[PDB]
Amino acid sequence: ADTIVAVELDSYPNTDIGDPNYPHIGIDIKSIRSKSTARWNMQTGKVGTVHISYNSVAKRLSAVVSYTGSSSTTVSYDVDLNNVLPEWVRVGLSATTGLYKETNTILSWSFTSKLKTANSLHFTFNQFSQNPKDLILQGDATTDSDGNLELTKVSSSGDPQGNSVGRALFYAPVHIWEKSAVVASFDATFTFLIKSPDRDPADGITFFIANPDTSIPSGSGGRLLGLFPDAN
Amino acid sequence: ADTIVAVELDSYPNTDIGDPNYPHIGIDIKSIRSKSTARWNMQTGKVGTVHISYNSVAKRLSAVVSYTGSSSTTVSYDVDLNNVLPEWVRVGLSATTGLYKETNTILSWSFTSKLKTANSLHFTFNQFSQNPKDLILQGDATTDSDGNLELTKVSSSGDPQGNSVGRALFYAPVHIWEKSAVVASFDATFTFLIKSPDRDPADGITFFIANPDTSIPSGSGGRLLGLFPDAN
Amino acid sequence: ADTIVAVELDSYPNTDIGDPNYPHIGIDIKSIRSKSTARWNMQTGKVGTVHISYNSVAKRLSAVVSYTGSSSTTVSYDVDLNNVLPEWVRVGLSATTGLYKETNTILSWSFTSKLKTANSLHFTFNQFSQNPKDLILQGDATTDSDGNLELTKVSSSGDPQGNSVGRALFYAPVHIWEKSAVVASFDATFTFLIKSPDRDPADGITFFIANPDTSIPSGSGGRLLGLFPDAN
Amino acid sequence: ADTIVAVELDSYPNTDIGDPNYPHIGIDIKSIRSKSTARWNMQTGKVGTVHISYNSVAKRLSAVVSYTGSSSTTVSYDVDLNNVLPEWVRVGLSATTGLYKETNTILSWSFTSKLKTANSLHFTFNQFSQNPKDLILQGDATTDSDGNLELTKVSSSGDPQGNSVGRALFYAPVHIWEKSAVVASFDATFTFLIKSPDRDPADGITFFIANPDTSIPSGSGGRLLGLFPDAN
Ligand SMILES: [Ca+2]
Ligand SMILES: [Ca+2]
Ligand SMILES: [Ca+2]
Ligand SMILES: [Ca+2]
Ligand SMILES: [Mn+2]
Ligand SMILES: [Mn+2]
Ligand SMILES: [Mn+2]
Ligand SMILES: [Mn+2]
Repeated sequence: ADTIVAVELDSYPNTDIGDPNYPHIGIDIKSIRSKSTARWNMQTGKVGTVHISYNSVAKRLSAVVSYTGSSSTTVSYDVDLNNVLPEWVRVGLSATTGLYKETNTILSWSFTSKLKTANSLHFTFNQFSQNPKDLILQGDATTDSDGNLELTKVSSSGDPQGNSVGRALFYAPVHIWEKSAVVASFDATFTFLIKSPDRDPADGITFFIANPDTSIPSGSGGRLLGLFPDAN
Repeated sequence: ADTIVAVELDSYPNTDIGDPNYPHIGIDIKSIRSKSTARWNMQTGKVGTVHISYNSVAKRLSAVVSYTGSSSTTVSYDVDLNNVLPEWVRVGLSATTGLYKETNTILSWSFTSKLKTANSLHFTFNQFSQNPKDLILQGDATTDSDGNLELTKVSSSGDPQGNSVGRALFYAPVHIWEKSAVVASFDATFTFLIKSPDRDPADGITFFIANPDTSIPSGSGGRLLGLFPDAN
Repeated sequence: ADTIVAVELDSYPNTDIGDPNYPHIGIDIKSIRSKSTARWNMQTGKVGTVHISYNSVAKRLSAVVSYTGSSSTTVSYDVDLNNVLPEWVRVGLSATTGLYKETNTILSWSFTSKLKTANSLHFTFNQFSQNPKDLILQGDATTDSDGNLELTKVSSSGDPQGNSVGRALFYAPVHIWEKSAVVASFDATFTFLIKSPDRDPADGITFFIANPDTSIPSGSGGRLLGLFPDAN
Repeated sequence: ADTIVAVELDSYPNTDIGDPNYPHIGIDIKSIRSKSTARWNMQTGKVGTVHISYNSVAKRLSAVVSYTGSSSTTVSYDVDLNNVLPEWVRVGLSATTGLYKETNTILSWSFTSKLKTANSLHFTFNQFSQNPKDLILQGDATTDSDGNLELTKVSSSGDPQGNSVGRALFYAPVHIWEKSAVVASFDATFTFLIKSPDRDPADGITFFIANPDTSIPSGSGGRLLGLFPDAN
């Protein structure tokens, strides 16, 4: 299958597949069952920001999610990503809706990769354009007239549709390690707007890192965040 | 055909196609016949650096080439690149050898694009890896065991071959304008090592900007720098 | 006196000192009497953005001012700033009110300087803190509880006071040229919020570059933008 | 006294003050007695590179030192620097010689600080100029005709002098935390050239972070790296 590293913002607790019993952020290493989680005071209708970082000396993947005027949620996991991921990857965003639903609106996304053997890649998208040729849009992901990326289906009136799955991948492969590297790092930031008519919105949004040829696995909708074919 | 904007470092004067009678740098707008040139005191066997910039408010494309301990050469051309190039492009490097020849060794290459509607793309390659998945290598272009990019053919003993043509394009398309942009800019830097057994090395090296689907035109070897199918 | 290069956003036309008869942006080289102006459709109560750039090869200082949903204003002036400014400078923002007045609220400010002999300096302030130790606040300039920089006096109810003058300078000197430079460039961005009770707000806001020891000249209030001791 | 966080490159083992019995790199938190060390295969006469990073979510300060063709040395220490350092700091480099000596030549230094409440500061010095107005040079630190920073005394023939102490601080204070920060990070890189006539060169080189008003403590020469007044 694919090889996935993800930071999930998991709005829907699926205790049946190992979620804790609250919305949470999680570090996912080759499984939906997060290796580390933290409770997330999800706020619908408010714009949130997520920052993710890692460097290969610290071997600590971390993420922080916050909204204006609120406490941040943090999560960290000790991991050498070179033992998990291939040396060339694609970076992406994923989101899913299920029976319950939510918008998974990305307003901005930026990413920096460094590889000192200092090789680097940086992109920053604040306005997504109507046909973004440096993104590979998969499933239901589209950009809208407001210049936002809609990971999952929303109606023209701005209402989220159920059972949607969408991903956006930066077009260029990212070099995250190599045999002569002294140190590799990456940082990602996105802002996101989750709105929902539902008391329990579902399912979540991720930033992820995959084999470059990654595509939405069959059976990966809802709780699997468009990342994993099963909940192992 | 393709649409090309290039900064050439033209080592070989081909007065028959409008070159001035000396090595020169040039700004090429949809033609090998540079819209502006400056005389270049080409130094073989020394590492040189080229910096190219443009922003859409100034509407002035410029370049500077220097070596340590030497005078720099500068060239500028007033041009609104949105009247020349499509809004999505690829950026690349090209080089050619002819009957006379030279290495067209790139040691480092970096590029930054900005589009404020602040969207950006930045890459920097200081060590080119043995299979660079974020470059599209065309013609004879390869990376070598020293972690350099060889635009044109060199033997294992490091001797340049004649009648070579090679290009390297950054894999991701670059968004250089759009209908809602307030200002777009880009900057590129490369370092290069031209060595030659010849008293008149040929042919030259370029940084270029093209339609994303660009490929080496038929008939584009030698003086045409792997950019143009003819010398119109 | 000081040596000043500025981009003015001049809201108040003072035809008596050479202003054109409308709000305008201007490039000021050692004089309030702009070397180049463009008409500015000033919009009070809307957040605007200014981008300024220059590089030493192009020798073209330019600026663009825009608001969301509106046309941008651009201005350019051909100038070699090394013939104007010393090699070490400070960068700053200035603003003034007169009998008529306006807020000169800066919400964000960023600046990048490059000097390839690639030496660089970059700062970005999105939230100004209550005591910003990397700024030299002069005259009435203060930061407020919203994390904005108030160049000129505003009451706690948010009303602009008249006859105010304030400047904010980045604490560290900036190296903009030197004897061995091949190319020097800089870019600045700020966002600003000008609100006014007045049908003709006054006086304006600038980004400026000065001798490092610059201070508000005596007699520099109002139309002189806290930059110049007179209108020569 | 001062408050110091440092990454030391400690060439001289002073087992009497807690050094391990080999050259080593170390993370120093308010004491010369490193909280974490790693053995360093110091190579004199070869240019080395050090990268240091930290972010406040991971709470892990790390460093890596390498030379071309050699193994890197890494060291990490878990620490929340906001519990150690004040919110405003200066960043600097220090080096000392003793009875035994070494050059402490810095060829390049760069630093990036981020504070997302995304405020940032970045500098990069590849060529140090003859009078660097954005550095505060303390003790014997000077820049030389090659455009390098000599932290400790070297003769015009390039021979290191003994019992030297010098530091270079970036002129502007750096904001590393504040009450509303969601995440703060920093990265530093320097390259360095340690040459010595001695079989056991002394004493070492550091990157450090201090209260902004930091100055070379009395009694801080040699093993104390110009950082600490004693070896507690
Ligand atoms: Ca879930
Ligand atoms: Ca030619
Ligand atoms: Ca005026
Ligand atoms: Ca020691
Ligand atoms: Mn989960
Ligand atoms: Mn030519
Ligand atoms: Mn004016
Ligand atoms: Mn030690």
